[PDB]
Amino acid sequence: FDSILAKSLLATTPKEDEFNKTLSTINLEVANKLTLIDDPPPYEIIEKNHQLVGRSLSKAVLDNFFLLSSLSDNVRCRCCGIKHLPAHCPLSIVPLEICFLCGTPHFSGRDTCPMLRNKEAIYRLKDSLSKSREPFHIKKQAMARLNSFL
Amino acid sequence: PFLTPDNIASSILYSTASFSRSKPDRPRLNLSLELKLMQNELNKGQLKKQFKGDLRNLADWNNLSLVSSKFPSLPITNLRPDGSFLKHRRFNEEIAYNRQTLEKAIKQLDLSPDKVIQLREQNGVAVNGRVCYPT
Ligand SMILES: [Cl-]
Ligand SMILES: [Cl-]
Ligand SMILES: [Zn+2]
Ligand SMILES: [Zn+2]
Repeated sequence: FDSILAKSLLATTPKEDEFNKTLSTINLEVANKLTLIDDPPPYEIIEKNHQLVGRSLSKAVLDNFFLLSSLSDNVRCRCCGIKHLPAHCPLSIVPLEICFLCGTPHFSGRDTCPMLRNKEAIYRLKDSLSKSREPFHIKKQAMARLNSFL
Repeated sequence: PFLTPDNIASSILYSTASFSRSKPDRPRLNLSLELKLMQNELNKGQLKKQFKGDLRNLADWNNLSLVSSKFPSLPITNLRPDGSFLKHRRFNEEIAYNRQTLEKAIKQLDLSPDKVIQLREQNGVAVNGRVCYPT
C-alpha cells in the first residue's frame, strides 16, 4: 500500500479561504527576511492568490519562498520542485512583479505587454515619454523601442 | 498609476527586453520565475501559449501539481493550463494503480457513504482523445 500516493488521491485543491493571497503576503515577507512594494485586471485570471509587487524578486527570495511550503512525507512536486502538501503548490501563491505600463504581471518581451498591442496606446506612451525627466539617452532609446512596434 | 516622469523610459525598456541565451540574467520582469520555469521546460510544452500573457493565467498550479503527482511518468510538459494533458505511455497502467490504492485507502478510512463517492469522483479521467481531461 502506497501511503504517500494516497494523500494525493484523497486531496482536494484549496478553497478561496485556504492557501489564499494571505499566505502569499506572509511567505513573501518571511522569505525576504531570510535573505518590497505591495500593490492591491479587465480580463479573467485563473489564479487570484498572487501577491503583486512593484520590484524585482531575486533568485534567493524566490527559492526561499518555495522552501517555506516544504513538508515531509510528501512526494516531490515536479512542477515547483518542492515536497509540499498535495494540491497546495506554492506556484499558485508566488508573488508576481507588475509591468508599470499595464499594471499586470507578465514576462519582458516584444509581445507580452497588453499595453503595446494597439497603435493608439503606443502613441499615448510616446506623448508621455516626451514629458520624462530621465536622461536623454534613455528617453531616446525608449522612444525607438516604441517606434519599433509601429 | 505606477508610471512617472522618472521611470517611464526605464519601464518601456525594462518591460520590452527580449530573452537572450547569451546574457540570461539581464534584468527582466519576473526573471527569477521565468528562469525557474525555463529550467523545468514548462515554457516549451503545452503551456508555451500562456508565456505571453498575464502570469496569473499560466496555469491552475494547485491542480497541475495534483495531477502531476498522480502520474509520475506523465511528462510535465504535457500538462495544460486547466489540468488536462496529452496521454502518456503508462497512463492506462497508472489509473489502475490509483484505483487499487484508493480502494485500500477507503478501507482504512472510516468515511461516510456520501464522502466515499466523492473520493471516487475526484480521480475520474475522461479521455476525449489525444488529451486526457481529469475531474
Ligand atoms: Cl523540499
Ligand atoms: Cl530630454
Ligand atoms: Zn508544487
Ligand atoms: Zn505590461
